[PDB]
Amino acid sequence: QVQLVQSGAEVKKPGASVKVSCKASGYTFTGNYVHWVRQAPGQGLEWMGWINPKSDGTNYAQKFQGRVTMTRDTSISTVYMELSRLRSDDTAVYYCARDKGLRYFDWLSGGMDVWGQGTTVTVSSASTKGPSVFPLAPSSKSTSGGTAALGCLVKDYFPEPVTVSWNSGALTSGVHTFPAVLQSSGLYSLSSVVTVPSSSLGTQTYICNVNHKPSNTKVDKKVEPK
Amino acid sequence: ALTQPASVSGSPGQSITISCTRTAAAVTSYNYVSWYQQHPGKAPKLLIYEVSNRPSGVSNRFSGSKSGNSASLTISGLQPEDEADYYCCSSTSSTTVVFGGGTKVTVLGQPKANPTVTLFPPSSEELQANKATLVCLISDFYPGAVTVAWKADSSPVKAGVETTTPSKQSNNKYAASSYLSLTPEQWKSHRSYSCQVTHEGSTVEKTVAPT
Repeated sequence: QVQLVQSGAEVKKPGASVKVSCKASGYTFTGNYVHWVRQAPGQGLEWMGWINPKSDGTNYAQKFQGRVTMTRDTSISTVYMELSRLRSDDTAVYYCARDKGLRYFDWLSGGMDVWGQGTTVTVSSASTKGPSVFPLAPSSKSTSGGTAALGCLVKDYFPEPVTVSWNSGALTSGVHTFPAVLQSSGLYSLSSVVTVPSSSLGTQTYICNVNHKPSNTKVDKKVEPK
Repeated sequence: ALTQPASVSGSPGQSITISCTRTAAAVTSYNYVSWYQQHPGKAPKLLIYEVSNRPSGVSNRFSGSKSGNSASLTISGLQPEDEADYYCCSSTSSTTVVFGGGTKVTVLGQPKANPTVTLFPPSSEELQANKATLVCLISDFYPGAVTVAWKADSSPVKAGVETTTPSKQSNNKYAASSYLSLTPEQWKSHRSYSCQVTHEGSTVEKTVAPT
């Protein structure tokens, strides 16, 4: 299975540079062009450029010429995009995406078949702050129709994103992680709630696994009735 | 620069078309067109390549065409899961790529859905940290607009409130959250607090209490 796996999210100060990596697996690296495509919050896709790992050739969008480079390390099947002199409006999710190749020419097509998971880059002078995590216990007040709602509050972090899994990813049914609020303080908070059978509460444990990669911090919290 | 309409809509079972057009204040030889579908919170998915071809596993309800300086995607038999953003993309003779601005597809006719409201009081651990947050989670509503009002006992409280925009859920309904910040003293000094959600002229209100 062809896959692209990117490096983690981070905040960078205005004027700094960011270098995002994209590791390819499941195919021979040199057989396909790889593009970088970014998406600012709530906006559309924007092509940045491509690299051909076989030849080391590249092309870049006019907007970024002189400020971006793309490179590759074949020994570790990895491509990189480095964007310098960062602007606030460089804040975006950066994707790498493989070109499927034209059917009838050994050449790029702009048809991008396999996408990395994205890297959220926030350009801000504000410093990284990891979240505090608190349990949101089930109760008769969060119970209705045979199900109970329980969750985790992920409080006062910066920048986005945070991920939340439940029971190390084994539990996905009835999980709803809500988009974060950007508070007046400039910090984010979010909540993740899992809705489960009320009859399960006496025999099933529930643990939320919170990851804030920008601060390289993960917190697991048990959520039990109080 | 490739222009797409911001929004296109149709009723279930109908066909709709999304355009992708060169602005003509330019001059660039566009060649191979591809189309992408992007659902909220997910990476784009290739639906069409080389103008008209579908990757394996892509529904035959999607078809692609091109004429001169415009290309189009037609979605037939419109289904609820087709609500998403769609992007065209074209390579050029210069080996650059250009995306269109994106189009959001709406499936008309979806019925009103009342919000589910879940209100959590402050956790023991947060109170031990000398803070208190009430968490009001609002889900499964349609159409996607609510307003939120908080009460201490029966009195409105406007300070310390942070409320999100509505967000599109994977089931095509909408979600939002609202947070009320209190001191432990405030939380304990009242008989209860309430989160009142107004949706399409009707309210759902939940109450929690320290006692």
